[PDB]
Amino acid sequence: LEKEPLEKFPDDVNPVTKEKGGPRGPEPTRYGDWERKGRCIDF
Amino acid sequence: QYPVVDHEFDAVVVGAGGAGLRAAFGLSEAGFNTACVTKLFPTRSHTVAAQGGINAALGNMEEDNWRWHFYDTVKGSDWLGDQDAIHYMTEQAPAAVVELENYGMPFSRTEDGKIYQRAFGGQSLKFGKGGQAHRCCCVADRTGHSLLHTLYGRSLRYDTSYFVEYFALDLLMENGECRGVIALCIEDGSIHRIRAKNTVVATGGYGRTYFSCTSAHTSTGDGTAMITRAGLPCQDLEFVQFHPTGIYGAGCLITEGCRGEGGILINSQGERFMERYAPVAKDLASRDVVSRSMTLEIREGRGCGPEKDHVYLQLHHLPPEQLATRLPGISETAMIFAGVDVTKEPIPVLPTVHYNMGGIPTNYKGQVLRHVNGQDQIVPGLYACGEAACASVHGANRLGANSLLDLVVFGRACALSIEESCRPGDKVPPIKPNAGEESVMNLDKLRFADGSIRTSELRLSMQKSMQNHAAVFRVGSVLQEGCGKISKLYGDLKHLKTFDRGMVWNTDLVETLELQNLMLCALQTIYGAEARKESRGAHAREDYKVRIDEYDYSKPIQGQQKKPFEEHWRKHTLSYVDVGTGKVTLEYRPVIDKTLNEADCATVPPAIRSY
Ligand SMILES: *Cc1cc2c(cc1C)nc1c(=O)[nH]c(=O)nc-1n2C[C@H](O)[C@H](O)[C@H](O)COP(=O)(O)OP(=O)(O)OC[C@H]1O[C@@H](n2cnc3c(N)ncnc32)[C@H](O)[C@@H]1O
Ligand code: NA
Ligand code: NA
Repeated sequence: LEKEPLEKFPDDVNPVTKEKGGPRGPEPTRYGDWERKGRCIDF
Repeated sequence: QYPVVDHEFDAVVVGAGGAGLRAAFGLSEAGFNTACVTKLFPTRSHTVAAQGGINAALGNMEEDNWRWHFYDTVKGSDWLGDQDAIHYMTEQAPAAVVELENYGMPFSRTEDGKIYQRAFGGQSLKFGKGGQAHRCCCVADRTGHSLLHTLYGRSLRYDTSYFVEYFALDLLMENGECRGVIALCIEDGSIHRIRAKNTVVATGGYGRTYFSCTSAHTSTGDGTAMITRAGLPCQDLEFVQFHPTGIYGAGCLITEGCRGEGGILINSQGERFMERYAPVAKDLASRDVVSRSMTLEIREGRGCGPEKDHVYLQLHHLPPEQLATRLPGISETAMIFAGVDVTKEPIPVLPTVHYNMGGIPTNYKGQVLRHVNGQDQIVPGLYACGEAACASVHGANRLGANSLLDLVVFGRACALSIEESCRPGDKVPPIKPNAGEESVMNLDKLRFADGSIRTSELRLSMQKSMQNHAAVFRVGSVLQEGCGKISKLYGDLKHLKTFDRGMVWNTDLVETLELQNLMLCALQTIYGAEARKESRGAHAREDYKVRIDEYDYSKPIQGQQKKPFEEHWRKHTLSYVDVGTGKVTLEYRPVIDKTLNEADCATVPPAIRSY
């Protein structure tokens, strides 16, 4: 994640969900597929 | 004459992706002297790109039940999935994920210390009636990378023998049993006969039969092709899963969120064409509808670009702040993969292959099948797993996050089957002194080929033909035209020209072998699609729009005449090729409806497809 990196969380703990060691930045499944930086990884 | 080196192992695994590594690790951990033959370095296998999820009914976020995952997978398969293999996979998934965690894969965790799980892939609770399930597990943003490093790393202490940058050419078959594999050492050009009592084919997919796919150029169906060259059937090769919006020239898919955030699809006339095909839902229509609509735009002459072969996804009307905050990273992705500035220009996109449901037919134990006089039979000594196989857990349509799962479950199954039937050090069957000679003859013919057609030109012609005749839009006349074209291109293999005659790192030669393999996969895909006169899962025909089962499952079964096997389509396609002539032969075998234990997991009868 060079120019537009996904937000890394303190202690790798998502402050909203408390997930530890999971996906950074916005929730990858929020549009129904699995997105990273606008790429669809899986669906 | 070529330097020919013979090796002897207990087992040989062809492939070092998630499936092959799971099998090789399992065999080595159990004490089998195991070779793993891989054309790529293990951690460069396509599995490394699988950043997302793996499904397992752990029940950490709510009550779950693996039988509900079974149901979702059967329904998703559109009743072409074999319910015994689906039972096996879904019942094993919770244990498989916990095993991987124990081996060192750091699955993300809830506050309470359980593996965190997400809703994904339309999965449900309570046999479709319980709302959304949350059973999709992951590691940070790198699940597949973590899987490969975990299994590859753990195998090293058990002394798995890796043959890296070796290209498997053919199976060593003798009297209907597999006795190993013959392979090319790509670095030095030598030929290696790797004898073993059991062989596992885990070579991945064949997406590169098409013009746009999500895999790298090395996903060329090589294991499929080895099976075809042995006279063994491939299965369900017409069932290819597409996504509507892959970046033209790259194959990188972009999220439906681009349209959810307000992006729109445009054709060469500047029109928002989804308003025509889906007046209500527009660009947020279903993926199947968007894929079909984009394909018709291109077919009917409204494609964009010099070759009118894609359409546009427009985002530059959205305020840049929204793009940056709602779709962080899309600018970087569009620049990297398309050289496009999304604030100024649209992203060129077209439907793109993502997954191959079809492949080498197996039973639920990973044993490869032949089909003789209407009877399934295992091929002694031969196994397959992962995307190269067709167990078939996915039937006519793979569910999201089930593809990483199949790798670990069926790679493990192959190892377990071998362990249950054999012991380390069992006598390795011998091979005839000239075993493999036809593979060497073919290699030599390509190495000194001096025809008139470049490998890359023939490959591109095949890929374009598959994209234009055998992709999302399927109708008889077009499929029949495509069949003729692929058959003509198969004949053109005899006119190839190669440039490199050397023995050191002759990748020109490897690319030509891969083209031969791709062409065998393409032939079987398109002829199977032409023959299958129905719509099921990923195979949608304009001229046969209905799923054709042994009954009309939209109506009560009482009083219907059940259709003879030969009069319905709820059956697997088996394809064969006479490699010398290109002649394709199709046969069919029943779908397995029985589970492994009906009291534990009931067969799910076919039901109408819900949209
Ligand atoms: C393409 C893709 C797929 C994918 C994904 C993202 C992308 C970009 N994300 C996924 C996800 O988040 N969750 C999921 O459940 N699935 C996802 N997928 C699908 C999944 O990743 C793939 O289906 C899966 O990884 C396939 O694994 P498999 O082990 O079957 O295959 P592979 O990783 O491609 O490895 C193939 C190996 O075979 C060797 N090989 C191939 N041909 C030869 C020859 N001729 N000789 C020797 N070795 C050969 C390759 O070297 C490789 O090691
Ligand atoms: Na593999
Ligand atoms: Na497959």
